[PDB]
Amino acid sequence: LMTQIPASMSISVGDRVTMNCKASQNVDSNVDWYQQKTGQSPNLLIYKASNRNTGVPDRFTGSGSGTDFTFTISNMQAEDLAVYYCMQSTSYPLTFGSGTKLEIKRA
Amino acid sequence: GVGISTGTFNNQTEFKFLENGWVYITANSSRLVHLNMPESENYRRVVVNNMDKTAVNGNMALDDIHAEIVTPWSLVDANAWGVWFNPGDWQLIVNTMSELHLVSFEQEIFNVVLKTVSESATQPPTKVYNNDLTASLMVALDSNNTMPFTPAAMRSETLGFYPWKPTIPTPWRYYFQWDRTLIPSHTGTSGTPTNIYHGTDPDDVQFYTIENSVPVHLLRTGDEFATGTFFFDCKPCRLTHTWQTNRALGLPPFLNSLPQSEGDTNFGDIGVQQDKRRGVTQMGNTNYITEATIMRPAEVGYSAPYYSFEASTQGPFKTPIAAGRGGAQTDENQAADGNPRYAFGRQHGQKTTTTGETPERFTYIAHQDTGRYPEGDWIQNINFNLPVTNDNVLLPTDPIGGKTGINYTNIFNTYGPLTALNNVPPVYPNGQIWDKEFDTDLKPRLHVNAPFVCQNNCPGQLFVKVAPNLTNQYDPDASANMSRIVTYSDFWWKGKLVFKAKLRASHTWNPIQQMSINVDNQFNYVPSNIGGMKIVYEKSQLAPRKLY
Amino acid sequence: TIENSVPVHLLRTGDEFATGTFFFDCKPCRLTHTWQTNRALGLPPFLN
Amino acid sequence: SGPGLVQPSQTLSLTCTVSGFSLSSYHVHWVRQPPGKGLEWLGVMWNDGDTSYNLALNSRLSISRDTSKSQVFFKMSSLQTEDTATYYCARPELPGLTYGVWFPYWGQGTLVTVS
Amino acid sequence: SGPGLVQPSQTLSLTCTVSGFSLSSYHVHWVRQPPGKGLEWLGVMWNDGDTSYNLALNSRLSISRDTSKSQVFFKMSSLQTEDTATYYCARPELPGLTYGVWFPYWGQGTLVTVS
Amino acid sequence: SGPGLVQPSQTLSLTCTVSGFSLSSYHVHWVRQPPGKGLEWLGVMWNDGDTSYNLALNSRLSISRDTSKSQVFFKMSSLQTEDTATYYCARPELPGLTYGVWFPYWGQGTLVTVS
Repeated sequence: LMTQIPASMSISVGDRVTMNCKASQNVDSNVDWYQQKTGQSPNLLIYKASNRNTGVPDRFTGSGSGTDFTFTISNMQAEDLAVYYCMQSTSYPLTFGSGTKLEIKRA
Repeated sequence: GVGISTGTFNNQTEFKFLENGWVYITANSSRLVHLNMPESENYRRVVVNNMDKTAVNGNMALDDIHAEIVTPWSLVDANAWGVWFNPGDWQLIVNTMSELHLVSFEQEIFNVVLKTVSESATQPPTKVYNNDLTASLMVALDSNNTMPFTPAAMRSETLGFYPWKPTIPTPWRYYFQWDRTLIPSHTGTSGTPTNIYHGTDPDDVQFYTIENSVPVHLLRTGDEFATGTFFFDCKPCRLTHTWQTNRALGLPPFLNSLPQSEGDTNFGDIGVQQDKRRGVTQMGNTNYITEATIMRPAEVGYSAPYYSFEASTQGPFKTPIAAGRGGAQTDENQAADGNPRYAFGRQHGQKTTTTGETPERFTYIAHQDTGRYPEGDWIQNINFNLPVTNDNVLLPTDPIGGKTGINYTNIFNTYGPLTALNNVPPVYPNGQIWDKEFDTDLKPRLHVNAPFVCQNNCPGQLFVKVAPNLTNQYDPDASANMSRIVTYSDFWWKGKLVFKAKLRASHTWNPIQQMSINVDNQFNYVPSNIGGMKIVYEKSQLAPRKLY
Repeated sequence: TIENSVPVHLLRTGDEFATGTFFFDCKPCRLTHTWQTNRALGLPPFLN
Repeated sequence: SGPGLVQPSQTLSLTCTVSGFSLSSYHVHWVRQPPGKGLEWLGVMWNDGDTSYNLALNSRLSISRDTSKSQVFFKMSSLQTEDTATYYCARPELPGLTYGVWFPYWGQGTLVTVS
Repeated sequence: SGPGLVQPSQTLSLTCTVSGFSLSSYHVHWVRQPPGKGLEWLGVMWNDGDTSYNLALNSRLSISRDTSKSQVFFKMSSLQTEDTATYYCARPELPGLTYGVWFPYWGQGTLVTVS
Repeated sequence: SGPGLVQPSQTLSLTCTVSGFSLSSYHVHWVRQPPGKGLEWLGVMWNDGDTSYNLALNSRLSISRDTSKSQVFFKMSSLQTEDTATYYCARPELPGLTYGVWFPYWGQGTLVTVS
């Protein structure tokens, strides 16, 4: 099914990163991403890649198709932080992946 | 009881004659039936879905989604023309007869047998068979029609032809009520088409279940079952196509000069100019009265929008056509203006030795000539300035909204005041006999399926299922898995049908096309050394007649 | 103008006026809507 | 639901009022951990449904009063918690089959139900 | 409701789901300014009601889907604003007559509807 | 026949006119590679035939118009080529059984059909 890696990312504000995923059964593009937006949470951002809407465009960007997906972050601020989720949508049932964990680099 | 058998076995064609042209064609048939025990048990509702295909852009309909209720029962049914008739017998009907009338129908079932399979394990295994007397068979037949209706061939899973080969009925099923809506799409479409399912309107639900309606005679076997005869109610059908098109309606103009030499490039002359001709007309300004422009008593056929799918509960579906493609020789593919094209297999063609499987397909044209040919149609303004300038008229080459495939002809209709056409010609032997008539009050003027229609009510069908058995275990009203003894049972089947017809008579100077053997099909009729068979299609409406 | 056509009973009041009964001629009407659309006309395909 | 053990009754209710599109039928009770899981997405009763582990059944009328039930008991010895129950509630599935898919918003953060 | 002038249609809807006690019948759409006012507290239709200024009528089914309506048009030239619509929703009145009275909680702060 | 892949339709036609002795029935479409092979020599249809690999069926009327068909699809992934189709056309067999045999002349050199 779906898993979510890399992890342990500490970044400066505004910088980019790549987040990716891998899956078995061929998912077309059903790939989705849920992003707090801390509160009321998780409050999905981009629909199946790619729709930049929700709630205003160009905060992040998704792209790619098929068994893989690459999640991308253009504008990083204190309005987004910590850890996020991915889904696959296929058949029965639904399934979730687990975890990224990106907090602003503080040192 | 067991020491008798009450039935007889008949496939025959007997012509009994009467006075003054009325001839009863009385055909009988019969088949051998083998019937697996249905593996499921409870009534079952299923929804089928395939969407990646409606998902991808384009693909107007390569499929839709339906929901059905699958009973354990199974349907032996008539209503093909390959169940009783022979391409040997079929000849003498279509050459000599100008009309048909339907009369009466009946069935019975006799000399049932029930068998049993006991599968060993430590053995090879070998299949033991011991005839079981006390097991049972269920027969459920309604003449009320209350329980819902289908004929069967929208597919032709119907009984096999020939009467030496067994055949099997098919599991019985019917549509349920859901809702669906589907938005268009094409290759260049961007975004998502928004294809969605839509639950079920609870307001309207039909679970129809025959055990809640109609009796069931039960049979162990010495016994027989016979349905009495339920008549028909119909109007006749003509076997004679009408060649005259809107040209031949009238009296042709009078030649003022007759040509001379034999052999032809020899062309008579209308003899007057175009201006001075005299006659009735309908047109904006006539100094012109042509062979084309002139008043005709009415039209023939109708120009219909072709390949236009109107949306409804099921959304996309095709809008049928009642005419033939006659007059259009350049458009074929399969059934261009529509020419219903049967696809069957393994059972009535694709000669009976065929490795693996693959369907069988032939385009059945019409033999009726009514021209709907869309090419060569256009419109003018009311001024009639001739020769006409490109800006004042239309062509099939002109787009709509900037498209190409569309001409204008995909959006058009007429039908209204003056139109008429002939009832759809019967086809053979993949076609259909009779069809039940719609429940609403406006009663469409025909069907693009069957030749004949019962105006009141048609006879019902014959439903059959093996009777269940248990060894020892059970739970009351349980959808858990109850064990079972795998069995099967065979029963002979007979059928009878009554026709009435009139002999045609010559009044012409010419002979007329008939069906006959030749070398084109030299042997499409004679078996193949392995036992091969085909029964190739045959087009019958062979007889030209006057029209107006 | 009806005064050019049809009679007129006149009434001061104790009096009554009664039209005799004129029948109808009709065809019935169904109270039962038809749900089946062009999908449900036929025998559905067989699931394998 | 609970509290607390081993299988007591009811205590899952929200949200009134205007609980979503009534399509026959809908979600979402949030669902679940949140790290999981879960819950293969309710139908409508005789027979339309349903969820992925037995005795997870759900039932309710989408007319007013717009409500929910039960829910439910079920098997709680795994110490799992979803204590709300707030809506919008995208497309369920069953309806669905876009393909699928997607889930906009949610409401009413942490409610936790004891083991 | 609006926006914006002079009397356009609809746009008052919340809240789904679990909109309160279904007693036949209930409130509360918040109501109103808040400094006022207002609104003499809906019945149920033929004839049970109703509000204090004409064409303020309210109607809805308390079964599921639990919803509301209209509401409504009505006369908006006074530039007044209540744009939500969130519940609990105490005792209406009609039922009531404790005597009266009291109103616990509310939800979903400022929604403002234009003049 | 083809072109080109994987199994498209028709495109085998020659030769008009005077295509040979009409004996019920005859050949020869040349047949084949030429280094092979091939093709166990058509009958007449219901049932008289036929060729040595399935779905190789041939059919045509020996009356006028004297023609041929299909031919046919069939299984072309072996990159084989016979693109004509010209006659005389000796004794087929079926008729034959001289014993056999022999084949005088042919016509219309190389036509090649793509893989």
